[PDB]
Order: sequence, then structure tokens, then C-alpha cells
Amino acid sequence: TGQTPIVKANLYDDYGMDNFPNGFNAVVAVISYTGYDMDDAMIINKSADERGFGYGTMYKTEKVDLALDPITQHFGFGNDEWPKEWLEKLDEDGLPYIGTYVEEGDPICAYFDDTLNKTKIKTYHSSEPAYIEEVNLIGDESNKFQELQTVSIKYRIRRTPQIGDKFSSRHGQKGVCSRKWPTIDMPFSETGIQPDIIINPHAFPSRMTIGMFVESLAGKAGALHGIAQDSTPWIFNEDDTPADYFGEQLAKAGYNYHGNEPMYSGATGEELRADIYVGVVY
Amino acid sequence: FTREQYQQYIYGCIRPEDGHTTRSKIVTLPPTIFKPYPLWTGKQIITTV
Amino acid sequence: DREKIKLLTQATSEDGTSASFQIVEEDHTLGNALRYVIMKNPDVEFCGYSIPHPSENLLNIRIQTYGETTAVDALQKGLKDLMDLCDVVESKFTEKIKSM
Amino acid sequence: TADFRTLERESRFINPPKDKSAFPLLQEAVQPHIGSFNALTEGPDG
Amino acid sequence: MIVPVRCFSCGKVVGDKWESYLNLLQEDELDEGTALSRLGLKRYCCRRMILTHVDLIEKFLRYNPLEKR
Amino acid sequence: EWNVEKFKKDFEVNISSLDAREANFDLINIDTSIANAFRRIMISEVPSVAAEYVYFFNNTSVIQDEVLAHRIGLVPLKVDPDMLTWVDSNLPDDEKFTDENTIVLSLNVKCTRNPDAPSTDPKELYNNAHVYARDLKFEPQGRQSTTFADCPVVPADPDILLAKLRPGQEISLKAHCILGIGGDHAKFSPVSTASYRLLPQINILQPIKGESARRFQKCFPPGVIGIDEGSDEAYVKDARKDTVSREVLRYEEFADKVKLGRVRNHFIFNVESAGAMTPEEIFFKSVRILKNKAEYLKNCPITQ
Amino acid sequence: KYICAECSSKLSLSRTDAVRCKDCGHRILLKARTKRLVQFEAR
Amino acid sequence: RKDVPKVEGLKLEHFATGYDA
Ligand SMILES: [Zn+2]
Ligand SMILES: [Zn+2]
Repeated sequence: TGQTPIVKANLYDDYGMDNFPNGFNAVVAVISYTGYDMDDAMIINKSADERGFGYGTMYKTEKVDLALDPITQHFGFGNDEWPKEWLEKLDEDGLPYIGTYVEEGDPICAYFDDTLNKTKIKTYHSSEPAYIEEVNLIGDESNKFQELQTVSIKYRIRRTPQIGDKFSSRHGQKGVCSRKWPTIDMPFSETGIQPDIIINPHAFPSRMTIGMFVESLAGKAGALHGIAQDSTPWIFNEDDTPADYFGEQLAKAGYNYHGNEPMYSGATGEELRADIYVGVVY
Repeated sequence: FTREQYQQYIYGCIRPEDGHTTRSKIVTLPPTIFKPYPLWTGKQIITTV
Repeated sequence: DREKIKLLTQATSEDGTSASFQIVEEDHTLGNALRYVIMKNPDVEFCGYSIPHPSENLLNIRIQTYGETTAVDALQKGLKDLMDLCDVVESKFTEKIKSM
Repeated sequence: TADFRTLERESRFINPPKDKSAFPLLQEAVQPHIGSFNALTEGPDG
Repeated sequence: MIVPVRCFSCGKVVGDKWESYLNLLQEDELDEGTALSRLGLKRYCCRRMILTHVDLIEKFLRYNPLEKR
Repeated sequence: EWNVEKFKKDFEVNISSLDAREANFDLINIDTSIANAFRRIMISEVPSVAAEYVYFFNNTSVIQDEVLAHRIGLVPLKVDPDMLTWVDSNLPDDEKFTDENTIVLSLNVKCTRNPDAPSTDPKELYNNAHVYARDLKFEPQGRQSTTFADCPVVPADPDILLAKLRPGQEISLKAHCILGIGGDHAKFSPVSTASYRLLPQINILQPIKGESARRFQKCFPPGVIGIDEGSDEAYVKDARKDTVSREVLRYEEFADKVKLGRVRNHFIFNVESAGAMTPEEIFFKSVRILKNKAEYLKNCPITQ
Repeated sequence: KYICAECSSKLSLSRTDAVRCKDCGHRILLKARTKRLVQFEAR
Repeated sequence: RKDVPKVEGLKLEHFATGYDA
């Protein structure tokens, strides 16, 4: 789900990072309402990751070489008695099916030895279960015929985004996830949206990351009118504050000049004290 | 705080079921204001807790 | 049912002018609603809801009341008043969609 | 006045640049690497 | 890569409006903001789904190992 | 003192718009503790229909299996609830997916090459290149195959994009859709956005008549600030069109002449159904589940 | 059940045979997917 | 120096979501 940054530098398009999107955007409000997050932490809406928020997968390639000079270990089976119940993954040719679910302690490749006349299974021991996606076959070239003795298999692991992952932005505020709250227990705006992410407003007096405030103005001001504002630092000055230039766009778009959208608490169901700060950030 | 919020901000912290008091029956305090409407103060919600 | 409502005696009194109730698979949905309904009963001494932990699905409803009436009876009047509340907000909304 | 394009970048995805490659600035990535191994054979005197 | 259906924040369907968005930007010479307005995107939670999508899946299918060239 | 009749002679509701998908009806003189309960159930505790279990056979496309199953789960179906009950999870699969509860949809597509003069779109260059929502062929089985004759199971958005294919690739899957509450998963939420705001009570305190009122009507939305003439009043036409932005607060002239307040009893409901039901039936069923929630605790014995 | 890497010509291969495609002179042999029952969840 | 290039042709799409015009 990698998306392009709405507030991107003029050089982001030169190399063409749109081809390889790193992250994406998300509605973020600097609220303490949750409480579970404090001074570093962060929350993610339950419906957010329930629909593919920050989804990602791994790919673990394994290289199996058989026969540790007459060859004696051949991929596949033989002719004598062998137990059943491991034919769900492997085939009759000695290779696993493309797509089967392979957790720790599952057959990946079975080999038939002639010195022992037995088909022993090379097990698979790793951290997380993986899905097979492709199996390569490799045989050394020679004037004489040579049977294959090297197989290259590639896995994939569905890495569902859970809590404890170091989610962050492009400003240097590294944090983790404390607990994924449901949308109905999440504060909802006047329109009805629920910010899927809430970062602690107490880390700003220490981290001194004002960029996630001014860029949050440019992010919402860019999503409302579609036009993208280039970041390209060292172009403004004290005479023209970016909070003012990004504020006037929200004033004529309907929002306030300060970029603060009034919202309501999801648990109790009352109006908060003052206008609270929202916006999207990469 | 009003008569509705004050008592909610009390039981959400004490929880005599799990056990955080001694008398096994939590009591209340007279309000700061009686007329025209009963009100309370933060000094009193932390006083009673 | 046996697991939905559980009158646990770890906090209740003896005549039981004060008692604590435990209701599973509930949240602020019935917590806030039933609270606002029972709190308006002039026989209630003290009432409030408290969630043990959001990871768990539980809800503890505190109910204290003056004399001449126990706490369980007050809870029943709260459920009946909230039920009639749902009845009037649904019946009115039914006869209101036709008045367009 | 920084317009991000969708028609153009999707067009480059549709048909690749059969002509000289696009984005004529990413060449600074391995310009010293390619130039180093390219200089030991090209130029005069091998 | 692929068009995200059921926008995370709002929950409205988004997948159907991608092809219509490209059609509004190709056949009618229509700009960015008015496109999302006529296309039926009001809340900025869901406007940033079509307005920001990359659609890399077309670049993925350019390499088919199941057919020559 | 407060009673059921004191609230019955006090609670009314208005309507601002009536649409087949959207709805805007204003609850008048109701408490927040009940408004958030209706909003809570309409999103968290209302049954819907969404694909739970998916059985694939062959997927040689670039988009992998678990993502394709996730997408075909996300796409809604224009099927009416209450025509199928809940499954039992502890039962085995063969005894779990009966005909009274499970609805089966299939998807089969095999892209191929189409000769055409070559920048060429995949529609002309290939056949069955893209997979849309209407390709999900609903198949009825079991004891009732005619109860969906007049109500054919079809995705509420037939133009939903699923995947892009190429010649050689083939997809053949058989998926099942089941009920669920919005609190269990995001696909089982039949409401797009349901919330409630409060009526901004703009109370005028000073005689702001004059050119100041000319600079008042421009700030607030046009259908909010009105005047009979240049003087003799500066009133508000509609207090629902306005926005709570406090833009009038950042003016040295309009700092204290007016205050943006709030109405503790004026709420509005904006419900946008996902197609399975109407934005009104979703409210009747929500308050019905709340009433049934009170019934379950009312008719129940205590223990210990 | 195999697919060539360069010629992309699908053709199986039996035992006691050299690892080489019958159409192009290459050594890499991909493996195609077999139609089976694979269970998944919409999550 | 150029201060900032302001956007041209802007409009509003905002609260009162039960009716646009
Ligand atoms: Zn959205
Ligand atoms: Zn070959």
C-alpha cells in the first residue's frame, strides 16, 4: 500500500521514487485521549490495519544441496515401504507444491538414498510459518548428462502489522504501538472520520519536532484541494509563515485558520474542551 | 463537576470490588455549592479519593 | 444465562445498600446508557461504571442506594426505564418518517 | 506550484522508454562506480 | 500496488473510482480537485486514496515468465 | 425529577434530507449518553455480510493469495440481512457451513491474447485482462435456491477492481460469505460513516448592525447569517449550515461581540449505508439491538 | 510441471535426463503451480 | 525574492454534509 507523499520535495520526483513507494499517508491527531501511549508510543485503529494499513510481507529464499563419486541421493521416492501423510506438500517428483502452508517442522524436500534405500525428509525449522511461492531447479552444464543436485526455493511470510513495530514518520519521531483500539472507542470528528493514528502531544516539547505540525497543515491543505505543496526547505521566511500560507487555504476551504478540527470522545460521547489538532502525515 | 460526573470519576479509580479501600463501603462528601445547582471542585474530588 | 450477570460478593453490603455487579461482553454501550438511567433515580446513593482492562471484555457497574430499597431492584428499574426509553425513541422515529 | 502527475507516470509504466532512458539524473548513483571500471579499458592506450 | 477498497478511515468503496478517475483526467482534461468532487469523494480521509494511489500493479505484470517475451 | 412521559412529551426528531444511501435526521432534546449508544451500535454491533473463508485453487498472478482473499473480503455485497442466521464456530466445517447460513460465490477467469494493432490498453491488447466485481458469480445451493431469485446476490459496487491479469495467468476460487458484527472485523460494518455533532448556538450580544454584519455573513456559510435590511437586526437564518471554526474569534472587532456556544440537546445523525440496507432500517435495527440488549439483562437470574 | 526460464516453454522432465530444455540451451528450470485445495482467510 | 506561489481557483467543500448546495 505504499503511497507517494503529498508534501514531497521537488527532488522526490527527479529520481522517481514514485516507482518505489516507501510509505504512505495517515490521519494523525496529537491527542492524549487514549492514555495508553505516553512520551514515545503510538496507537493504530483496529479498523485501519483490519483493511491493510501498513501491510507487508517477507521473502526467505533457501538453498538446498543434495548428496552432502557416484550420486546416491535422488529427489523423489523409491519402491519399498514408506509412511504416508506427508504427500500434501511434496510431489512425486521430489518438489513441494507452490502455495502450500509450511510452518516449522514440515517437509520441504524429500530425498531417496540408495546406500540406505530410504526416503528421508529434510525438515524446515525457522521462526515464522511461510508460504512457498516458487521453486527453482539448477543443473550444472556438461557434455554428459547430469542429474539435478541443487534446488533453490523461495518463501513468503505474511507479516501482519501488529503492535511493537517501530512505526514512524519522515521527521525522526520513532515510536511503537501500545494497543490497537477499536473505531467505536476512537474519537470521531465532526464529519465522522476517526483518526486511525494518534501520536502523543507531550513528546513535542522534548523532541522539538515542529515539522510534523507544519507538514500536517500542508498535508490536509493538500488533500482538500488536490494540489500538492512541495516541501523544499529554505524557501520561506519569517515574513511569510508556512502556518499562515497553509492556514489561509483551510480558511477558504471551510476549516479554521489554525488547522484545529473540533471532535468528540468515543467512550463518553461529549464535546472536548477546545479545538484539537488533526492532519495527515507521511 | 456535577452529581453525574463526580461519582463516575470516583468509582473508575477506587473499584472496591478489586479492593483499594478499607471500610468496604465508599462514602460521599457534601458539595461545594448547594444553590441553584449542586457543583463540586477538583480540590474535592482529590480530597475524597 | 449464568455467565452474563454475576453478583459477586467481594464488594456488596449485607442489607446491600451498596453492591457491585459484573457483566461480561459489555462496554460503554450499556455502561454509559444504563448509568445515565439509574443515576436519575432519587433513591441512588452512588453509581458508576469501571472497566477492568480494555484487552479483557468485562464491565463492573457500581450501584449504591438509600434505604427502603435494595440495589438489585434499582438495577431492574434502570433496565425497564432504559427499555421504555428505547421504546419511545423508536416509536416516535417510526411515526415521524411518515410526516415528511 | 508542484504538480504530482498520474497520467505521465502511469504512461511510463504502460510503455517503457524504448528511446534513451528517462529520469536523466539517477545516473549519479553509480557514476563513480561505472566510470571507474569503464576507464580501465576505454580511452587511449587501453 | 493495487487500489485499496474500503478506505481505512472512512470505509467507503474506492476501488471502482480509479478507472473513472483516469477517464476524467484523460478524456475531459479535468483537474485534480474537481475530479474527486464530481467522482463522489467528500471527506479528505477518503479523497487521499484515489488522489494518492500509485497503481504499481501495472508495472508488476510487465514480466510474465509464463510466455515468451 | 424525570420520567418516561416527561421525555416523551419532550423528544422529537427532524429531517434535513432523505436519500436511499445518505440520511440526515436531527434528534432534538436527547441525551449524549443515548446518542453515542446509537452511534456505537450502528458501527460496532450491527450484523452485516462479508466473505470469511476463501478456498483457492490456482493463482499465478502477481497479487498473492492472502491479499486477493483480503480484497474479495473487503468488497461489499448487495445482500439483505435477516435472511440467514449465525454459524457456530465450535462445530466442524462440514457441519458449520449449511444452507441457512452460508452463501457461496465463485470466481473463474483465464486471460488470453487478442491480436490487435499496437501504449495499447490491456482491453484491446488482451482478453479478460482485468477482474471486476461483477465477475463474482453467486451460486445458490442447499434447501433454498429460489429465495434469492428476485434478490440476486451481487456486489453493491459492480465496478470494484480486483486484479489485473495477463495471458497464461488463471484464477479459480470458491469463497463463502458469513455474518458478523462491526466489532469483530472491519468488513462486517454495513455503515460507512455514522456520527453526530451539536448545534452551534450563535448568540449575538451587541448591536453589530452595519458594515460589520456585511463582514459577518462572509465568514460563516452563506445560508447562516441573514439580515432584514442594513439595520434593525443581525440574525441567523439556519444554525445547521454553519461550521464551528471560530474564525470570527481571530478578529479584534469580533472578539467579544459574539460567542460560539453549544446545545446540550440538539444532535444530528448522518448515516451512509454500504448498500446492504437503508440508512433508516440500520437505525431501527440498531435501536432494536439496544432494546434486545436490555431484554437479555432484564429476563435473567442473578448468581452468587 | 516445469517451465523454461528463457524460452518459457512448459514441458515436464523424467528421470535419468540432463537438466536442459528441449527447445533452448539453458540450465534453469522453473516449476509451475498445481491446482489443489488451498485454504485462506479474508484477513 | 518570491514569497510563495498561491493556488488559483479554489473553492469550499466542508461541513453540513447532508447537502452540498
Ligand atoms: Zn476515506
Ligand atoms: Zn528452455
